[PDB]
Amino acid sequence: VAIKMVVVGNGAVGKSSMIQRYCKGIFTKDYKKTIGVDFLERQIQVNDEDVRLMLWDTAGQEEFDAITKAYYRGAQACVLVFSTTDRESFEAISSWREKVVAEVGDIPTALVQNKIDLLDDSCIKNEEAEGLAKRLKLRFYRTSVKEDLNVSEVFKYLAEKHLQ
Ligand SMILES: Nc1nc2c(ncn2[C@@H]2O[C@H](COP(=O)(O)OP(=O)(O)O)[C@@H](O)[C@H]2O)c(=O)[nH]1
Ligand SMILES: [Mg+2]
Repeated sequence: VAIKMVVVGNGAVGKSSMIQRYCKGIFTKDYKKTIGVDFLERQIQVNDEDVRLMLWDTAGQEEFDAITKAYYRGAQACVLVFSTTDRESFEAISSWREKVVAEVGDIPTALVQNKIDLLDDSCIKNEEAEGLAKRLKLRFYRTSVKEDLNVSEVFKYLAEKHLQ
């Protein structure tokens, strides 16, 4: 069981960091993270199935309005990411959802609030984040890529939803 997954959202929310954390077990201090290939990979056991997850990176092209059709094509699951400290990233989420739906239709999707380790400087109230999850009817995670909190859980959930 091989699965292509996309991770989308505004720039600097921590998308590349999330993929690096899940597939390599690392977190670096750089202001911007880079992946040198189309996707990183992790092989896991899910309900007696050997599953191979392939997580595709946007290559920073969201800041230049230039994400290609090839990025989205074939996707079987999706992570929508916004940042705790970035008001604009939260407001953009429903539009990112439409971009994916337009390309591949309905696929298992999770909503993610990253950088929860910086909660004292939060630009989004809990009720606001929950209100969005309810409206889009999506599983919602409070995540810290930095502290490795609720990263692995997201991809496991999505893998299980693909199989059932
Ligand atoms: N404090 C904190 N910083 C993070 C977290 N995740 C990513 N970052 C940082 O946010 C910046 C942007 O990360 P990046 O992966 O390049 O975001 P992307 O543009 O969405 O791919 C980098 O400096 C990361 O180290 C987190 O959970 N907490
Ligand atoms: Mg990136």
